[PDB]
Amino acid sequence: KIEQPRWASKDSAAGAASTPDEKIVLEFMDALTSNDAAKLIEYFAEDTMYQNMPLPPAYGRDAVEQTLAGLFTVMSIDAVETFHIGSSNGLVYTERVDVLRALPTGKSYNLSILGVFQLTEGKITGWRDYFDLREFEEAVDLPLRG
Amino acid sequence: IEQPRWASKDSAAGAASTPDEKIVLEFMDALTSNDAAKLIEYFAEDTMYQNMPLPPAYGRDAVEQTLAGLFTVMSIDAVETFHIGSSNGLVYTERVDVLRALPTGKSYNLSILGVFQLTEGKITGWRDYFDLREFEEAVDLPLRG
Ligand SMILES: CCCCCCC(N)=O
Ligand SMILES: CCCCCCC(N)=O
Repeated sequence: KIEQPRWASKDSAAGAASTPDEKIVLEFMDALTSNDAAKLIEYFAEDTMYQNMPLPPAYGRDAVEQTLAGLFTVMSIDAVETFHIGSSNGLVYTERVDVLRALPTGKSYNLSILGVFQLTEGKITGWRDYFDLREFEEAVDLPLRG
Repeated sequence: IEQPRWASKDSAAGAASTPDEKIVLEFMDALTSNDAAKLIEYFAEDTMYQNMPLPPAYGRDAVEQTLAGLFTVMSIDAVETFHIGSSNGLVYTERVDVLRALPTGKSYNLSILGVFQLTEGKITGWRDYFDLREFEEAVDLPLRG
């Protein structure tokens, strides 16, 4: 289902959480498959932001929650695999694939993502995922800018 | 390039704190050369490069040929790295690159998160993640061919 890329690191520590903040980010990655905005919002600070970089940002925990609730109305996150995780200066970075299934069409796509997370006292204060939107949209037959 | 609300204003934010980070920031400075021959010197023979919306290039020659093609169609006019970090042999850069499409004269500020793998100071992998369509629409050139 998710295959291992040729460029995957051979350093085990590169694929494992190596700090307390990295551990929380991997727990959050595991939780994504719940498709549950109310569960996921508990990982967030009140003063926070979320952006899927092809689309506009959400600022503040309520906007974040409302975005996730909309997302999970249209798609399921069926699987997440994080190949690489690392961190510096209060930012955690994840190189991953998320398997996304469009609820209106039944079609799925393996989306390659590089994301960044800012944690303050173990809660998410920023989350930005970078990826290409058009290939995903074309694969699952749903225009994801509206 | 103006500063995002979310970008750190810390004096150290996008500054290198390791040898590998230092090499990556030198590489970022070198991108505005638009010079594939200059850039390829940063790479190991066993390497790869991918702009993630498009297919990867494997091996140093393929990487060089990709860069030479890239610089035939666009200029990287500026690069600003907001955040840099690293662990376990990988370096990450959150940046904006200002790209100008030579056929049309139009520019776009492209938001990118990239990852670099280094072995003995040379690049064994470079992957940049971003949205291609928004860029294509802004500069009037179909970037998948
Ligand atoms: C708006 C579509 C983007 C959803 C990607 C969600 C994810 N992180 O897998
Ligand atoms: C296919 C277009 C991608 C070019 C991005 C180059 C860069 N890193 O600024």
